Amino acid sequence: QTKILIIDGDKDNCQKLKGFLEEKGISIDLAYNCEEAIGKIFSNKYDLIFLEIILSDGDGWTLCKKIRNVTTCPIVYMTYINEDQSILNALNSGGDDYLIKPLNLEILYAKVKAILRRMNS
Repeated sequence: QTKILIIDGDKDNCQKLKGFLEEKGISIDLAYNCEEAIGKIFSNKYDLIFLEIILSDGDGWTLCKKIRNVTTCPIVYMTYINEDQSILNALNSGGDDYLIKPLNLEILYAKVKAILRRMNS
């Protein structure tokens, strides 16, 4: 069973995001900040990780680099920040894709499927 981790301080997003992917057969873990995230990372293996840029205890660029010290699992940023410099940074820190909020759950799940497809097939 696919397992995805969502790292966001916005619990409303975490909740909608969880419920929706949970409906697609995916088991979902949450994390409201870096610290909480590293724990989940040390404790589980994920197929995909959604990561916000701004967190109450650090940023997504740094956390990305840190996650890569443990896993090369696909990482997808979620954020209202839509600027070229932020994206080039997210992608170079070990990131794969970068989605803009408010998230379009449909295109999201298409990406999710495209990524696992590649990952498995």
